[PDB]
Amino acid sequence: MFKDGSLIPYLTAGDPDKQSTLNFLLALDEYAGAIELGIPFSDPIADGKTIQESHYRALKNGFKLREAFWIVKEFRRHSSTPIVLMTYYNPIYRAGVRNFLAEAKASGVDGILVVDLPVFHAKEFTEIARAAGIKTVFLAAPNTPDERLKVIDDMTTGFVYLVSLYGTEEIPKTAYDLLRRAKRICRNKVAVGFGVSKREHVVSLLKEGANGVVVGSALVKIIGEKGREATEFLKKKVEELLGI
Repeated sequence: MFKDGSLIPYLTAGDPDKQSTLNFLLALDEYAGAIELGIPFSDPIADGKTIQESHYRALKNGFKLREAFWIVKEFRRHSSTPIVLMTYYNPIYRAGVRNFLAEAKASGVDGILVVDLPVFHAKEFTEIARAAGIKTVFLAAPNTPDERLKVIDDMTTGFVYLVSLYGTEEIPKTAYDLLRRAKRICRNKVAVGFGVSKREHVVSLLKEGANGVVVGSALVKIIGEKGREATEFLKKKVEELLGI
């Protein structure tokens, strides 16, 4: 879904508020090959501590599911950068999958990543996304075996998202292994979310085959520190990571 060598910013919708998220996206768009917008959830047990806390902030501040579409829609008035909505299944499942994706497509979403999509629903789900014109993005962690990476790749229409809960401040060997195994199996492009925080991480991961590199923790951490005034620091952080 994105150019090779892309830096993909990740932000939690509504952290600290929807208008700020929009401000952050617009300020970072010029450096993004694509964007992951996360829907805050009460139990983000698959995320790192930094991102989990941003989910809590957004929910405390009063975030509401559809405020995510407002953010995407408004962003779309100024940009066409690919957008991937990241979310836990619960919210989607409870609101009605079919209506959610149609609405997602309507507001401008290009792809969707369901962090904990139940295998039992995978097939039907991908079929529903395709009919809605929404590309699928599947997640794989270091404990994901080759056999599954292949099954994941064949279902993927957007891009395979490789992650590492290990955190760092260096990218763990287990994370490099996942990337190395995935590039040997996936036909789809792969994006990596290994908790980058230093310019050499970006240079290193792209060099090892990552089609794209997500930057979430580093940006969210700044948002938890600066709140609504995080904007400028977000831009500096991204420039540091791009060597510019």
